[PDB]
Amino acid sequence: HMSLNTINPTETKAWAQLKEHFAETDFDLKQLFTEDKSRFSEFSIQKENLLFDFSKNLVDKKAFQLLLALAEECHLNDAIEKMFTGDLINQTENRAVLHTALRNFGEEKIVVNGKSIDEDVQRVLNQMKIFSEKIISGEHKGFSGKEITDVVNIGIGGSDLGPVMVCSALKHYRTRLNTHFVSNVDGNHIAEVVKNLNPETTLFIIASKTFTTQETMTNALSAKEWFLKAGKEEDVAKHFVALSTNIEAVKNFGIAEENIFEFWDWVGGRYSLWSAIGLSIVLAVGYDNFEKLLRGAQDTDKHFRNTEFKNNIPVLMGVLGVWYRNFFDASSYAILPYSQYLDRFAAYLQQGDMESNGKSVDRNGEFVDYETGPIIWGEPGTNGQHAFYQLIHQGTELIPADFIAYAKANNNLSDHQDKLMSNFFAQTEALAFGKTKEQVITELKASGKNEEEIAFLTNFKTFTGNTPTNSFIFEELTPFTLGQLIAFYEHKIFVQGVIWNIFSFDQWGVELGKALANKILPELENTAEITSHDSSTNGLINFYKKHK
Ligand SMILES: O=P(O)(O)OC[C@H]1O[C@H](O)[C@H](O)[C@@H](O)[C@@H]1O
Repeated sequence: HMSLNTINPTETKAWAQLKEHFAETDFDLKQLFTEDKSRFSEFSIQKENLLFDFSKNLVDKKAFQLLLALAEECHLNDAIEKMFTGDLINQTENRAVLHTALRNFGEEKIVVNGKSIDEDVQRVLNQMKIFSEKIISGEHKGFSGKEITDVVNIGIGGSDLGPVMVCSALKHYRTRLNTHFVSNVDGNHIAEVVKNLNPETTLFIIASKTFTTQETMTNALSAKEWFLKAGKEEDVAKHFVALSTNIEAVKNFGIAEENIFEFWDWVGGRYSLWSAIGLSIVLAVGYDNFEKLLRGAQDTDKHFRNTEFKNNIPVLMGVLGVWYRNFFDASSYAILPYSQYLDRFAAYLQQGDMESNGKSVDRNGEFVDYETGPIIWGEPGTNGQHAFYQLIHQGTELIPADFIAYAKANNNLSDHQDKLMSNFFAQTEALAFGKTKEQVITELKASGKNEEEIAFLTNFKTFTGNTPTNSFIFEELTPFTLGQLIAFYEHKIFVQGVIWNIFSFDQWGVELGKALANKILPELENTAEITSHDSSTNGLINFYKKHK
């Protein structure tokens, strides 16, 4: 069952010479730079208002061209077109993978089961546009005749993370509407969210692709019950909308068909904010800004699709991460956005990347014996510098990172941006080159320490450097540039998926937790000593019954 080609990466001629080049070459950033005054010019891409500098990576020309060779030898070009043109590359679920079509604005006709999809895509977009104008303008009144003031999106993972992150990121572009985000099945979540809300002016969005997810549906029914303390059941259709592929199950909720915002099974959850799932974003910043978001993604789309690999930003991002993950044995990749607007960006890439490539079986049905998806993590700068950058600078862990920044602040205050930016430049410079023993002894003598102090202290103040980083400079955080930046990583994950020879678009690994939880749920509701599992699950459960 093959669509995408199934070339095992550890078998290519490129992987061989990469294994050989790594084995016989020290990659010392300070060296690579001292040897070559043009290193930055050679190892960066300046696409219009965007600088992607990959020169602080642990690569020389040879490793660089060999990693390009590997993507070519894994037939990456073939894979790109299979995705964009709608081949059923999600083979285990027999699905196409067409989040790119969600933002192509009808410039391409993609056919799925003999059906052009762009009519469908633009219909829902225009549907989100007309709906949202009526909420924002205040033409769409709640049941007592008041304007909606508050929008509560309800969903989990793919139905939560993207709307959260984007709305958080584009807070400068906000409408009048307040947005709120219920996700956890923990009832304290919706309880705290609605606590100061008014059901006369609150609009609920039930985002669930399947519309069967336990967390979402429980939150939906709590939102309904909460709403029904003030409203009538015939009023549900005025305050509840749904974003799903499951129009039948939605309609049973009391949500009107007209307010079902459809998307499709070739839109993965973690790639869905571009679709109907983006509606909370539509209401949060208006549709014009949402189109600007989809346009930024399409520009990355076009760039990834047509640009030769040496100049292809997501391809470089992808092959560089394979380098660190499989050759430098690095288990993690840090995501360090120097902007408080990107406070939920690392969290979003956690699902997009790790749920996509957290696999250990190849497209052939075979267990892999090489590492696949890494651990994605981070916090914004400069905040991270005061949490975990100590470990990056001086721990035992090799942690490659992406440092993401903007030349311009949407809110420019005194010297804030230049100070922010001064850290952005310094931390990748410090991570790359460190500070040597002689550099340390010099600062210590100048500090007036006696040789005994100097002796004891030198190693604790040394930085061996040699942490690799990518640096992104966009000009300004807008919907467009955010659309670019998200789609860069989307295509990073695709690239790495193609090379690693896995399926980036299924998620069979969630099923066992779901099943075991369905067995335990009724067990917690009765009053019996539970003995049906292992001794730990038995103990945890019975302890909970005595203290619930
Ligand atoms: O959108 P839903 O159908 O409610 O699914 C929400 C999430 O749950 C799934 O089990 C997976 O964890 C994600 O791929 C998905 O985004």
